[PDB]
Amino acid sequence: GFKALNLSWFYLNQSNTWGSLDQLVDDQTHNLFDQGTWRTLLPQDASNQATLMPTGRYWLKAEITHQAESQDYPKIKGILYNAATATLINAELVETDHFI
Amino acid sequence: FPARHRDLYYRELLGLSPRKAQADSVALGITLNTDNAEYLIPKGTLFDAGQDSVGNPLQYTSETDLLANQGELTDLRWYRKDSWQSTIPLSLSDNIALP
Amino acid sequence: VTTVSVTDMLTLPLIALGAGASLASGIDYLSLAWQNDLDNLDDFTPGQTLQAQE
Amino acid sequence: DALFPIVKDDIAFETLLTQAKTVIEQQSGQLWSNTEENDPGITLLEACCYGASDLAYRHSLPLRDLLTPEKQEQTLGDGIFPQEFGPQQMLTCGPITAEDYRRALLDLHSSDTDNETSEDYFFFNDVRLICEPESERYKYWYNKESREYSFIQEQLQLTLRGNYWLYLLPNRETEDDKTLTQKRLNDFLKDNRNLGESVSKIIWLQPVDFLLQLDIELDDDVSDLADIFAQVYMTTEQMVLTSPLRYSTQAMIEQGYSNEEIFEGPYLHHGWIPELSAAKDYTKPTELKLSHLANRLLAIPGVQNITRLALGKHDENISPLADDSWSWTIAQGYYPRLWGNDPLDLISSSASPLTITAKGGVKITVSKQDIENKIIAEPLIETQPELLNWGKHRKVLDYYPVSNKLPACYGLQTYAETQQQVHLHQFMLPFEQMLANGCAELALLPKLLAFKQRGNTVYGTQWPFKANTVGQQVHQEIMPDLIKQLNNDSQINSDDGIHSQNYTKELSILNYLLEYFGTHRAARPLTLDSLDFLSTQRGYLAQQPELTYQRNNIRIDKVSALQKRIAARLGLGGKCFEETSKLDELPFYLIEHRQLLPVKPDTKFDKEQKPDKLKIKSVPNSKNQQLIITQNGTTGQLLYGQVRGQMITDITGESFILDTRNSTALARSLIDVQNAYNDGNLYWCNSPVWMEDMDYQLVYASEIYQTGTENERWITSSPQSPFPAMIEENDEITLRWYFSSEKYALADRFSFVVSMVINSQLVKNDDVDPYKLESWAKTEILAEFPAHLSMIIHWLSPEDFKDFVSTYQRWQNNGAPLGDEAYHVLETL
Amino acid sequence: VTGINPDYGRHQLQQELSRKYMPWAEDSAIGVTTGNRIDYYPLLATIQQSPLVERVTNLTLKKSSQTAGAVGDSVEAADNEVLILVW
Amino acid sequence: NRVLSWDNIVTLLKEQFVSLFDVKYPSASELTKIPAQKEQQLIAIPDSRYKDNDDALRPILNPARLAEMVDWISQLSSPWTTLKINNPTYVDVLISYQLVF
Repeated sequence: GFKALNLSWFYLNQSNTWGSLDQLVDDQTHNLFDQGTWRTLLPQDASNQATLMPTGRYWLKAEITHQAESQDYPKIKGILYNAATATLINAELVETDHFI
Repeated sequence: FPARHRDLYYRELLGLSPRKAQADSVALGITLNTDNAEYLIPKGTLFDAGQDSVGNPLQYTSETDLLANQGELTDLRWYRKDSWQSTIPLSLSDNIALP
Repeated sequence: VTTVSVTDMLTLPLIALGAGASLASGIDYLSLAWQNDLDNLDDFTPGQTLQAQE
Repeated sequence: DALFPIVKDDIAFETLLTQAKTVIEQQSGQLWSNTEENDPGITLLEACCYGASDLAYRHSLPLRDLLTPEKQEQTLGDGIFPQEFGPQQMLTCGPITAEDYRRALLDLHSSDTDNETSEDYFFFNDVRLICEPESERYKYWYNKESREYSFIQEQLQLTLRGNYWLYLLPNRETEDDKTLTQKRLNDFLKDNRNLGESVSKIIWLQPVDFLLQLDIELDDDVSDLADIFAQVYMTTEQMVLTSPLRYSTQAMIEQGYSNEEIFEGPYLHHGWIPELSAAKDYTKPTELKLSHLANRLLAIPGVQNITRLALGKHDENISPLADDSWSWTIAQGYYPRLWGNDPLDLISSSASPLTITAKGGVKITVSKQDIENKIIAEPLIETQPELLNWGKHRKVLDYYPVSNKLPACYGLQTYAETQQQVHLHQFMLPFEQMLANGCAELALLPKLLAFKQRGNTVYGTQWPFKANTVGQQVHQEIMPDLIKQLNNDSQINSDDGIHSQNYTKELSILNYLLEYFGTHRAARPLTLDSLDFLSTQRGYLAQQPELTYQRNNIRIDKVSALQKRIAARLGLGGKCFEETSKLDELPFYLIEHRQLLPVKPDTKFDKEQKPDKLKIKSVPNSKNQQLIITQNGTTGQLLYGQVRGQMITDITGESFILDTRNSTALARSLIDVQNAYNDGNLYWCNSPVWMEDMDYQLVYASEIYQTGTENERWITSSPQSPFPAMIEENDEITLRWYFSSEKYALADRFSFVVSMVINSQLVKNDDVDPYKLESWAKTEILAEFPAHLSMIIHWLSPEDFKDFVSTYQRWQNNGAPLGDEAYHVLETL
Repeated sequence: VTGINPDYGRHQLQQELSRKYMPWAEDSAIGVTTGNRIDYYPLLATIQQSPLVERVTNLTLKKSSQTAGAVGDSVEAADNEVLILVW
Repeated sequence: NRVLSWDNIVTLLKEQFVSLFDVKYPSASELTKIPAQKEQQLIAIPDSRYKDNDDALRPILNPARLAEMVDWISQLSSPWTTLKINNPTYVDVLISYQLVF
């Protein structure tokens, strides 16, 4: 990332609308600014049958205030589902080339 | 003596020492077996990364509890300002994958 | 631990032999010098006393 | 730190003898085959083998002991390394950043020096250093036609860059009496001035009483009453006027810090300050937030509940914040003071704004003395320089000749009378010399690796034999020649002059030692003096702690660290590396341009005024005199350095003193001004014009240079006409002469500019191209030069350079005052 | 605290306060006052103890029928009443 | 750990930031400029691995990255200095040679 975007999160509900999701977002990426975790709780009224988007999949929508410079947007290279973070243990017993 | 003289100055008088190694971090995705609707992976779970060149095993410790499920991210699309143009960089129902 | 008195025209190997006679394992001239904190192998004067440990 | 436990088997006599016999076998196995105890060759070798083992044993002693010289040499207050090389001077640095000035100023203590009162306290609770605001920038005007400079407003605007405004937030004891605080602050500001910068204004924040209304309910089982009052007051006072948190070095170590970051920033004598509170802006009204006071008060053991937290009677300087129930705005230039002049008296009073209630309806009153007793005093931290104390000096230098270990049958114990005995003594002598030199070499170790006060010798040598000995008598006639050779092979400089190989060795040792501090030796001189070059390098290494700690500091009548670094890098002018070098005629000098400017004065005194009292006094033990002028209604309105060309020196009371030393005209017309005072027609005011434009004298060059046409003449620099420092080709000139185009006058010449006056005798050589050489020197110097500075090169002939040196030295001796010497210095540039 | 979305911060604060002042709701694991009184300043200290909260600028408590109280006004309950926080 | 000279800026910047290949500062000809300089201008040549563009021969850093470098380095400088770090201006140098292989 290069800048912190202005994001608003929405989810597709059974009423074929976009319900607000910002109250349940645990953003560790600092508004799409750097790599990190991202966790939410799916609301009970989320729908995979609504006609706003292709059916069979629950949908989340993020609204971003437009940035004039096209190079300010981040360069996404992959999203991991069911993701966790792990850290090495007993680092003092590991060879140096592993860290290099 | 020239080598022992400098070592005495840096380490004993100035009290400086070499820095220690820094532990690295990884991001792990978990897929659950088909018979579990939800699973809880507690903080501190150990994962195996094999061994280094000299054979010492490599282990990693989870940092946060994970409540995994059977879902999977499949689609990613957006539209932008110009009118407006839309695109679908990623989709699993179709055979379009992220570069 | 044994104690020896230094006399005239004595050398460090000679002191070790005299001091190390009573000791079970004897003593070498380098070890004797180190135990007495001698500045060199001739750093003693007549009338001085030296000590030798095991 | 001793090699003996590691190498005690390789030093033994038997191990070395085995190696020696191996060489004899390999080289002379067919001629020397008998190598048993009886062979006379082996006995001589065995004795030398014992000496070799003895020499090796000396090297295996503890490292700290071998680095300790004799008792009569060990300098007081030092150790293995001198005191100035400790962590408190080698890892820290002088105040450079605005935050560094915060740390250095907050460290001032009432007990730092000799004191008038026995109260221990820190002068300031908080300080803030900012650049001079754009609105109040140091402005002065140049007259397009009159060709002069004035502070009163086609005139053009000029600005001087570099000026600090110092806001001070005093402590409670400091506000009681400021005379001691002011005196110490001036001394600190004088010795901690950066190049091209100064403090143009000192502002003291005024206190505003902050009467906080507080209602606290206690638990029913409270044991101590006075203790809770002390906790409440201490918590509340810290919440309003949070003091810096200091730690000792051991405490910082226990907190997990490393020596890299403990000794970071300026060196503080009374504790380290890792984290400071957020720097406030004192040019606009500030904020005071007390919402968290509820959290801290309820955390006190014995406090149950808080029922009211509000502000009592406040004047207009305190106003409530917008929509914030527990925040207030403090007017600019003011700080909140809790519960007036005497807090503890107010709490113990019947009208106390703080109300403590226990058991629902029982009021608690505690006398002032009880609260004073329960308030503890923070202990005074004092960090001393770290040292590696002296070890035990060991008589390594002592040598015992190895021929004395041979049996008596060899004839070396009695005085030599036959040819055979003398020949044996002469055969052994070179081997005794080699062993003795090794002993002397190890004894020279503290001097070889010394950071400072290095010697003249690079190799250890000594005469093996003492007086009244058998060996001395045999070599009696040869001793002067051998000793002369020993001195020749060891000393850097001798009667014959420079020893080239020894000179090269000394440079390598200096370069190796310089690499400790991230620098390196300068290139070998090509047209300079070898002895002078060595002085630069040794002085460069010896003053490393001071040079980099004061990397940007400049003081009057002291050679700046910038000048020393330039000299060391070019390897020129070693006379500047010793203190009090006021008579050594340094090859070049550095001048700070800002020092030749007056302080901006008050606008009230622009118009003329009549003094209300005037007297003349003669200084004792000198021919000079001081002119004392007294005018009423001028307290805090006149400044030192206020400026024909007369500067105010003292501001004692309502009287300011001028000095006859800075102005010859005053020393001449002292009677006339006295007469003018007698008839009451002597007027003084701010100088309408303080310094004029520069016009050069017309001096014609010699006829040999006059190779031009009828309209071409050559103008040479003269002692009465300095060479122009900004001359450019095709520039219009007007005849004394000056530049018709005045754009040179519009260019700023005083903001972060340094003048380097250099003797021109250095480049006087047949094979030296001055312009190519000058370009190379600038390239070499540029790497270590300050980023925000510019330098001007002035080439001076060997004649007028002496006049500049005499004038500049006298000007700095007097205290760098504006006057005849200062204005002469300005003209020369 | 800077970097935290206000809606997320408010949602988490509701859960923390509900746990503190309605102990019976969350599997009754913490011994807390039996819904007797709600003191103004202890409640203010509780809010500011959350890691997501930097500073409280305003606080107001209003009962079901009575008018909103002033700064520093606690809330009582009748002998048959149990107070419940609502948003 | 403080900035006063050009070498101090280059040494500290390269230590802190791994995306820098080299940092350039003005030549010695500009240290004699009488009108002085309000801004101290450096040139940062970044490593091609960390470039924000497509051309490997002419790496360019994002202005956000340069802003962070200026902010970090200004915290260890005198308050009366203004250090600016800018992308280099690449100039082609045509090289033509006649050869015998």
